[PDB]
Amino acid sequence: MNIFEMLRIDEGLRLKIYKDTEGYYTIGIGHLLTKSPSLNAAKSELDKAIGRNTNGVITKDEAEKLFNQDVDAAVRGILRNAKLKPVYDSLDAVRRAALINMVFQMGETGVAGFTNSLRMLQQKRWDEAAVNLAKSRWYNQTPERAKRVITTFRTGTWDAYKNL
Repeated sequence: MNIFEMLRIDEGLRLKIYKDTEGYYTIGIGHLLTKSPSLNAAKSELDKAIGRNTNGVITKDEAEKLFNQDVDAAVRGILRNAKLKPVYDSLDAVRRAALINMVFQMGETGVAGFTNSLRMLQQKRWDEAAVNLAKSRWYNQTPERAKRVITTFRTGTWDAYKNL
């Protein structure tokens, strides 16, 4: 298993504009288009994103190309971020995939706000950190995905996804 397969499991794949769990306009593999309520603003962002008149629909290939960029951007974001970089550097390869997953979902800023959890991860206090991460709107809003990510941090294995 790898970060790509992992995220593809967590976000799914949709070829037509859709609303995400928060109610925002998304397409492909969890690619947020706009926080705006206008389908029209969404379609416009979409065309800009893809470079063609999509009319709200894209191909598998287009979805994947957006996905590749988003993963790259997630990694680069962590590498550039002063709160995140040190945690990332401290982690083994599987747990690193777990932090990338959070960042892809909630953004750099968002994850950087989990101060206490970040410190615990850094110190390798797995159980403690799993308990702290669960005390969040994140866990409350998307408990199934949050549990898979948390398990990955707790165990350092891909067990939670081997199921799926």
